[PDB]
Amino acid sequence: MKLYSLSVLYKGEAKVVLLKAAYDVSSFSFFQRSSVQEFMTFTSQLIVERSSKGTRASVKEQDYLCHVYVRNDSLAGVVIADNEYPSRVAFTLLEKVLDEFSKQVDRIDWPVGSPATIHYPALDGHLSRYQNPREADPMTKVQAELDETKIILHNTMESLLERGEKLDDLVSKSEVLGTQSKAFYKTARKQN
Amino acid sequence: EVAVLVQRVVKDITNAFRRNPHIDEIGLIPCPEARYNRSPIVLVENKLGVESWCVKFLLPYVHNKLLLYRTRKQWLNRDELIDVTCTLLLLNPDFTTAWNVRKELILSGTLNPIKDLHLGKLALTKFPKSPETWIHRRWVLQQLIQTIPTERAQRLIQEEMEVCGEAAGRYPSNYNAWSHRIWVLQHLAKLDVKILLDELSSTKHWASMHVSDHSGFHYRQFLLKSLISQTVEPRINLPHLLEEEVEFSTDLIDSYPGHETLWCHRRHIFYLQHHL
Amino acid sequence: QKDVIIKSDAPDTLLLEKHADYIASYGSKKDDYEYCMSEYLRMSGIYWGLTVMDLMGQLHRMNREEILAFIKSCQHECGGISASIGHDPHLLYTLSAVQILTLYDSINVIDVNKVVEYVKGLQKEDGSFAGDIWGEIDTRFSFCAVATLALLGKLDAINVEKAIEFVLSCMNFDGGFGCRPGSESHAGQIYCCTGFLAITSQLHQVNSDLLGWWLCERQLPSGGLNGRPEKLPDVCYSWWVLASLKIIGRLHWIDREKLRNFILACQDEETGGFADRPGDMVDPFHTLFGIAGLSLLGEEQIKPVNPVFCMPEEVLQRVNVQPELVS
Ligand SMILES: CC(C)=CCC/C(C)=C/CC/C(C)=C/CC/C(C)=C/COP(=O)(O)OP(=O)(O)O
Repeated sequence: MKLYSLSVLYKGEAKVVLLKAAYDVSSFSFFQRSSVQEFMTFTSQLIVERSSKGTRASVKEQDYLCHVYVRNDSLAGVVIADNEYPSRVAFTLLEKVLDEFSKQVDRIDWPVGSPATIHYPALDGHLSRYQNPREADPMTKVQAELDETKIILHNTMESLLERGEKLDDLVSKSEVLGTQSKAFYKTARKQN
Repeated sequence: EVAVLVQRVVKDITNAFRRNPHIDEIGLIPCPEARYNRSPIVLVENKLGVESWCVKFLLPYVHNKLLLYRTRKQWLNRDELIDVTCTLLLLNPDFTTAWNVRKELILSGTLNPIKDLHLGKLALTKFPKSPETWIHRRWVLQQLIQTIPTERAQRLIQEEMEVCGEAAGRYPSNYNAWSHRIWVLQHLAKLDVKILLDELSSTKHWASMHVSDHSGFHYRQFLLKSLISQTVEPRINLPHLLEEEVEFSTDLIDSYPGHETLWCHRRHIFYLQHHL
Repeated sequence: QKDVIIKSDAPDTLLLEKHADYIASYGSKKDDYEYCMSEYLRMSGIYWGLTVMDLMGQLHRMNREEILAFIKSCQHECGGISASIGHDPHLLYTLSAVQILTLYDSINVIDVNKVVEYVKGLQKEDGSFAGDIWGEIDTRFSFCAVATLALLGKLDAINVEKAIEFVLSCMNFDGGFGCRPGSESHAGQIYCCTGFLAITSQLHQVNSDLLGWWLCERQLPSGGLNGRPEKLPDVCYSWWVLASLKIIGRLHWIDREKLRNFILACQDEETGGFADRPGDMVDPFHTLFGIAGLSLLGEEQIKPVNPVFCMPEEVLQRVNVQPELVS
């Protein structure tokens, strides 16, 4: 029962932009937390890049589970957790954030906004709050009409890629991952 | 020049422990290439880091050096022995022979047994699953023990509970971690009725945050099975704790469905109730 | 339910020739780092490599003489054999050494009588066995002891009746076994104990229905097996569980086809060998238990394997060591 990432994004026609994020990498090895956090930012963006508007999805990896919600408007939200964390509480968390986010930030500050420009400090507070679902607010106005059982599940994040698309070329060419993080993934290319 | 560059590292690691006895964990630092006049042993706060470029040179040096000692091919000082076995086990805690040398050092009065409990702890922060580290640790504890156990024992038992718990958190369903924790309660605590109840309480919150951890929940079962045996007013609540457990389990299965661990747990609690 | 999802492009056929090439070319590229990292179990490493090659009928591709010399150098004055030259002796690698020598029919390369003395001296008053002279008690060592002595025809040397008493005292209420009395049930530990009771002719002490039920619960929807509740599927566990099932006579309860497809999905179409899960790193360890697992399932391209000793039935027939299993 752990939450790792909680980032709010935007899906423009040209690119997908990060607006505000929050991380919890205290469970990882100390000299890996920097690299790990970068991957969670890279994934959160990549999932939105492959997901369409007005749809929910949950890409699965071994011992990790990323949940994405893209509204009818191009405002998105990605939360990363483990296998134990229930998907319903994950999406419930995503909705209450994107509602408070549209309340504080204008709709034109979204397609060109940046984490240093966007103003929302309550992301790190919610990430630590919803760490235990038994200590989460029971919003029955939300989850009563969230599910449609049409939330696309993915066995890996390769299911979002094209037929000839290689994830190896996406990592090494990414501009969100550092040089030490790409080389850290190269030691992960040896199947760890 | 690798005979001097590497022999300097075992000093840098040794020095790090003397200027900082409160080191929390160790770890590997991504470094494809060395930098000018900088030791690969970098520590920030309590954390102790080792750059990866030196590992491929550091390990086989210390490895072969210990083998030359065991085969009487090259003599080492007892101070050199402690230094090489330390750096060797921080890189590979499964090297049984290296641990055995430290057993001999301890048994000869040369090495302080506390240093091995500390060395083992740091090894479990990078290798929480390592079988040999737990195996050796049991021998060290067995040497520290030559009715309620003494204060000295209870001081050590509480320490073992914490390192087992931290190792249980780094690797999901860590059998060797929980198996050792059980061993401690058997031999060190001698199944003390007070310690058993306290462990039943402190692990409630942890167990609810790790519902897919059969080893953690078996630990619960062990506590309950041992409490029944020890009872052969505080002992009165025997069916009370059992129904507290089945309520706690149900309260999780309802909250988090699809976990056969929780089901296997409750299924075993039913066995304990019916066989009183 | 944590599990894997087998892909369509995943291997669905046995690549026997590429597996033999992997084991043969293993260690060919000199790497001082990886050698030292795994040298603490090198003897077992050889055993995994040789056994999986003999099962595929390719044992002759292995340097026989170089290994036999290695083993002779690993025996100590106490009789015990270590994992590698210089390392301390242990019961684990004593068994591995004997297993290798039995494969090569070169049991007299080492001092057999001293091996027996070393094993006998590890037994305690309660019938338990220690790994070495430092007194680590485990059911693995109970199995390793009798498995070693059975290959030497010296099972009588120890207190057999007392050894059975200790192992049976490790049996939990779920039917399984642990490392010590009061341990969580573990498929690997069950294999050791069921292997023990098979050798000591005490399988009647085992509830085949109860234990066989526990073991079959390890099978996941993907087809693969794990070692205990809510664990990821694993190729090695597809041996510990299958062998245990075969010993207690409940192998027919398993899902052959789905499990076979999982094991084959753990192959590497390029390099060869098996990984613990599809798309992971391969090693001789999982390569053996993958092949040995398929063999128990009835793969005809692979020699029949003995569920107790994890060795070809052909080899154990030669030394007249074939414990009765539950029919
Ligand atoms: C002749 C053969 C095949 C073996 C010789 C006898 C031995 C050494 C058997 C070892 C099998 C065994 C008892 C494995 C269990 C050891 C153990 C407790 C591993 C740790 O358990 P987990 O924490 O579940 O880790 P994994 O999930 O990775 O297995």
